[PDB]
Amino acid sequence: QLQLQESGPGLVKPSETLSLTCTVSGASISANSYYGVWVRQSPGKGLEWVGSIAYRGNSNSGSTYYNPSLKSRATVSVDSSKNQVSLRLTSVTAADTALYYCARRQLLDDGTGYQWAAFDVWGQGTMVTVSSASTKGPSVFPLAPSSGTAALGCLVKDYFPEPVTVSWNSGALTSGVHTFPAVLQSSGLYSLSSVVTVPSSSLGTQTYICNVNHKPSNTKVDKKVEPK
Amino acid sequence: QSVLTQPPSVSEAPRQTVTISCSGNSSNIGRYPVNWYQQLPGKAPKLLIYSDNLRFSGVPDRFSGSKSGTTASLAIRDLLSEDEADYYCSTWDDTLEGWVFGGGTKVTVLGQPKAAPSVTLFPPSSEELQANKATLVCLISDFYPGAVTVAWKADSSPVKAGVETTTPSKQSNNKYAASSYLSLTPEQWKSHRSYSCQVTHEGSTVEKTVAPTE
Amino acid sequence: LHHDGQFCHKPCPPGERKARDCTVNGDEPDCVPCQEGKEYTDKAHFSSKCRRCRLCGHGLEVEINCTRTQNTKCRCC
Ligand SMILES: *[C@@H]1O[C@H](CO[C@@H]2O[C@@H](C)[C@@H](O)[C@@H](O)[C@@H]2O)[C@@H](O[C@@H]2O[C@H](CO)[C@@H](O)[C@H](O)[C@H]2NC(C)=O)[C@H](O)[C@H]1NC(C)=O
Repeated sequence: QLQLQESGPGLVKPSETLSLTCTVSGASISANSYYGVWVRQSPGKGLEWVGSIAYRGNSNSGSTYYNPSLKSRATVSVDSSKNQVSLRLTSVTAADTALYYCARRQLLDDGTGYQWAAFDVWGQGTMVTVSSASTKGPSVFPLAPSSGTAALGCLVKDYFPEPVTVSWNSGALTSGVHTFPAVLQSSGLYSLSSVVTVPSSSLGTQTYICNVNHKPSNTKVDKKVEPK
Repeated sequence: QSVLTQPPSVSEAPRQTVTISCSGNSSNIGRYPVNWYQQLPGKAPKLLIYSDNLRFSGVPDRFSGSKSGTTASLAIRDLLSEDEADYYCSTWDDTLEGWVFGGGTKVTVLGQPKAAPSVTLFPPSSEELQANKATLVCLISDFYPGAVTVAWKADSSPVKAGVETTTPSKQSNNKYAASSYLSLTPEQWKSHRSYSCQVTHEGSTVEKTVAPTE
Repeated sequence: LHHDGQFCHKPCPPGERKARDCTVNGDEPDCVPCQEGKEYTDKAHFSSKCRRCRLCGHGLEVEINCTRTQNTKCRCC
């Protein structure tokens, strides 16, 4: 009944050192031997093995082994009094932003006297964001319709933190509106767009205004969007 | 990309069968057994198949795995809705000498017909250019399954630097939306005849193109 | 502590085995080949032992000699 739980600072600044811990319960890692690993997952992306420790409680020591792509920035260690495994990662950048999982490597039997390694128990993972972004209001730009229907919108660029809200004509225009979730750039700044599809004919007659509100920066912008 | 190649998306109707390939070479799958992990939405990975073809603890019979040559395969028969998840193959690579993972495969259990994305590409606004910046905005909506690949081109050359692309997010109609941004300087924007956003969905690529001189 | 490879970080490919038990503090052993015609491993693993080749007599005879990666196949019950 082994269980694992990661914990970390949630946020870290570029160049700083990231420290994480993995608490083991339901068994002692120092009772005989424990092989632990860290594996991370950038949001929306796949899994990458970070490194390993093969630990022996007897001599209170372990040997480590790391993914070479980490360029020796990662170190893994054990604190047996706390039944804990740790990850330390130096000189972080945006590339190190990810969910970080700890897991156990177990040699599993195939029923013929043979064994193969797999990560048979995983933690729930802890999210880590590498950012030095501070509060910042967005720049709002009009996205003019293309020279039956036409799409127009507003670009809401480079803001922090979430969230931003958008409406059109103060909430009078609702159908055909599509406000997209924000992208989070490597700068640590977010951007999003809102687009509305209207009849091409309405372009001359009708007025179109997007209302952007970013509370955390205390900025609020109403942008009129015109053909070009 | 990963040294192990998996399709980003496979799908079928409930009760049908899907097969997920995971291909490599002699340095990895050719010499070493393959493990598969299932990652349910919002959850951590869990061990599903190990040592090529063995079901891990409590895993139901409709999951199976096998390996041949340098390809490992995960089959899911009698698909249930709850099988909608990301699946990752995993093995040792003895050239890199480390554990490697495939890029992952999203399995969608189709609850409605497939739908091609609607793509809209906006060039930089004259306002933004005056602020000495230039953002190209590629908006992608109403697609299903919710998986796309986005690539940008300057003229006909690939562009990677300055590109940011969201993960697909579910719309209220249960189709999906995504966006991609190419952030350039005004000078870079004017250096090419055109820029294109290319969107691949279920093996088919459409493209939208904008030009500075227009 | 044992031959199973609980302290080995790296596996050995078919036809091979760890030269000796991995220890928590020694350099990880290299992989060495099974004894051709006597022992074999048909699958990658982390241990320092190969498998013994099969035998055949009991109404059975050899059909293909054991190789470093493939057990001896027998034949006629
Ligand atoms: C084993 O495969 C990898 C690359 O994976 C891919 O699949 C291969 C089978 C092949 O189709 C490639 O086109 C694919 O990229 C090889 O690793 C790459 O090696 C090159 C040069 O040596 C290196 O620059 C790349 O970064 C590696 N790719 C990755 C993704 O790491 C490897 O060379 C192949 N091995 C053999 C022995 O052929």
